[PDB]
Amino acid sequence: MAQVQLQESGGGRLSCAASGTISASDYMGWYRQAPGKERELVASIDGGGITNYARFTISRDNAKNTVYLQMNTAVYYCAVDWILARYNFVIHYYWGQGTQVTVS
Amino acid sequence: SRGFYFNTVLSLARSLAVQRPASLEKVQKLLCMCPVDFHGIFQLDERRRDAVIALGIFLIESDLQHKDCVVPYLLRLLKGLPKVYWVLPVAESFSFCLVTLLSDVAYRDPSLRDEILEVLLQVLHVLLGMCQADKEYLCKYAIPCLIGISRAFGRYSNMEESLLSKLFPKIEPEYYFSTISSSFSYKEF
Amino acid sequence: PHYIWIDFLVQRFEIAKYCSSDQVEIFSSLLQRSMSLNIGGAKGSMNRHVAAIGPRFKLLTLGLSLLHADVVPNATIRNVLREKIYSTAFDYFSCPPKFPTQGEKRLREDISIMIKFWTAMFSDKKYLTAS
Amino acid sequence: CIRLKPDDATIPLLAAKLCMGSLHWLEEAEKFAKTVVDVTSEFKAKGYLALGLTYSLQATDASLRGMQEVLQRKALLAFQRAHSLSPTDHQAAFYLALQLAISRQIPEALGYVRQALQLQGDDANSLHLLALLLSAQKHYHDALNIIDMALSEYPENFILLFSKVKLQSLCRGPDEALLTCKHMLQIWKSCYNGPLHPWMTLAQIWLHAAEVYIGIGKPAEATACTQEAANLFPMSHNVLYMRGQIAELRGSMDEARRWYEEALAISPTHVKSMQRLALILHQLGRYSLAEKILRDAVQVNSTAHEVWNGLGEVLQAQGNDAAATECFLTALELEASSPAVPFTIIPRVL
Repeated sequence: MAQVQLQESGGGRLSCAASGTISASDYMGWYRQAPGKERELVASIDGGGITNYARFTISRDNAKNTVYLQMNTAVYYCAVDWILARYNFVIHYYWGQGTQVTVS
Repeated sequence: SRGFYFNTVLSLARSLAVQRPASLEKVQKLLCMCPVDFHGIFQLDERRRDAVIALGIFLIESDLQHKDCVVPYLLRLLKGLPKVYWVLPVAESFSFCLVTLLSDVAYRDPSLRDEILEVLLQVLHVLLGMCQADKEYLCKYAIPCLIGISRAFGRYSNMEESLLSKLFPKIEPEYYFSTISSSFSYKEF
Repeated sequence: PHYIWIDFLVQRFEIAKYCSSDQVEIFSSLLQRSMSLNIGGAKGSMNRHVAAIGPRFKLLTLGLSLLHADVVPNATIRNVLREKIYSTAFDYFSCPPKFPTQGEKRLREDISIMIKFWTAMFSDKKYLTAS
Repeated sequence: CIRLKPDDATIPLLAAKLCMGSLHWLEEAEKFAKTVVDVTSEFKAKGYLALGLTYSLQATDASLRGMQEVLQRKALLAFQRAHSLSPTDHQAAFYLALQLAISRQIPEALGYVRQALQLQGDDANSLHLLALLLSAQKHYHDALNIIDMALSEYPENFILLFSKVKLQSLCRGPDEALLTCKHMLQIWKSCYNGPLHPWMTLAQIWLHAAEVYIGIGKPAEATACTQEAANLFPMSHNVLYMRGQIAELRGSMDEARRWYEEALAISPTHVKSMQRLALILHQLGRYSLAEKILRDAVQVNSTAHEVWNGLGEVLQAQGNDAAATECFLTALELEASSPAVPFTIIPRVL
């Protein structure tokens, strides 16, 4: 019954939080979408700790099912994705709305 | 040709509304069917809009029973409207239906008028801050919402059946969803 | 009791042949759901003992009488019903012959029922219009 | 040979496999499975798997309510015991997921089939089951992509093509379904130039074309297609049902009842025909036969939301408002877990 919703905050330490329970096997990823550019997979992480990048440090809290990002102009998207990729497949199970970040 | 889920939920709401008093567990189930708030941000789809419309028509028929539990959630719905994200547009029609439901329920019970009007003022004043002030979203959604909410300001019907009940029969309504600024047409609030 | 229940059903069918038009459907469904075309080793939905030939042929006669009453308008229900009737009639003769075990009574009426069923079978020349 | 030397387990396993095959016997398979399980560790796991498959097949061909649930529980217990005894075989996990999906318990079956895919992901049946399960969760694009990849891997199958046609008709539009149907006809023509399988496949193709035509409002084309299809099998129940449906769509509400009665007279276990007949009879005015028909339908099967909705609607006019409300609630809660096609289409063969 419980729908899984994803809230993102920090645009303008990014935070992405879900009110439901997500299995550690599922991947969680950060995507970027800029005006005039296509969708691009920026970062990904599993429950095992291995993180894939294409600078930023990420942390996953299983107790509250939250993700924090520490950094040093586009819409960032938090997605729950499945790999199942013996031959390089990928599916976006949950896709968020993203938040706009502007850099001067 | 509404479909099956919409038709069956409308039939269920009609069947339950005539049962007075209505058992509270069923109302809790219906509220569970309706969406919930999470950090002041809302997402909506076809099924949720159908569910809220069915809840509204059932509330209209239900003789305003259990108002105190359901209506504050409608206050939260209307006040949180500007920051709702989405998957003639569909936004203005939903806003029109919600404002029509609000006008109907306000006419039904005078005791809720002022506060309703008050929150109206609130959201209305918020609208001003949007007009004179992010840009693609505003032009895509907010202005149609402003048109829809202005299209059905306070028009009501001093008749046995509600205007929204006439909008959705139990088998003209399609004419409203194809026009530009069409509307309808003793208490003197 | 199955020897009396069929008699009650026959009486009710005779009463309701003219007046009603929906009980005929009930009787047709009841007769259709009690028979099967699986003539073979040990699957016929009815016992094959000698002491159980009365009700079997009585029900067969009732089915034939229903068919002859000219109530079903459709031309395909009769075909299936007749096929099932023939199958369940043939099914009885797939066992080695034996002899009855009941007394002198309860035997005369069995012969009467068999003779009546044979007479009904002989008068079934209503063909050439099954289309 | 079993009588001669009761030492090995391969012989009774082969006997059970033959019994469970096209010969379609069940008791002998049960006896062989029990004999196997009576006597390393792999053989008893295979015996448990065979016993569970036999129980599932027996449950499929039941006639009443309770024994169906009893046999489903027995099959689930056998499957979980077999999985516990050996965790390194994908077939057992796949069959466990398939059996669990019958009880509408979606998340657990999804997890089990995910584990089975993890063990091995090249199984066509596994991908088909994954797409079918995603269909029940109302995610049409993902299932469409899964079926597309499966078609890419196996460009000459048939069942996957039917699933793709149904999903396209439900999601994209009629033109894609027409293109897929004509491509399927071309493939069938190329593959061939005895067995009844090609004839049944052609009949199913024509029936699907008739159905995709009847969904747009062109009764003439559907009538022509079904008349052409009926040349092969003039006494099938499907053609009678389709003729009844096109007569219903035409507007004349007398011959449709006759067609539905004729179709029901051939296959008493059909579900759609009796529901349509009850719906037609409801608006006529009679409220005596419809309730009996709906009760018989709910006795035969209790996994269709349409029959519950019809029963509630017809009972609303009788007086029992609470019963109608609970029937509506049951139908609504059952509709939430309704797949595009029944799960039984996937074959269950050792």
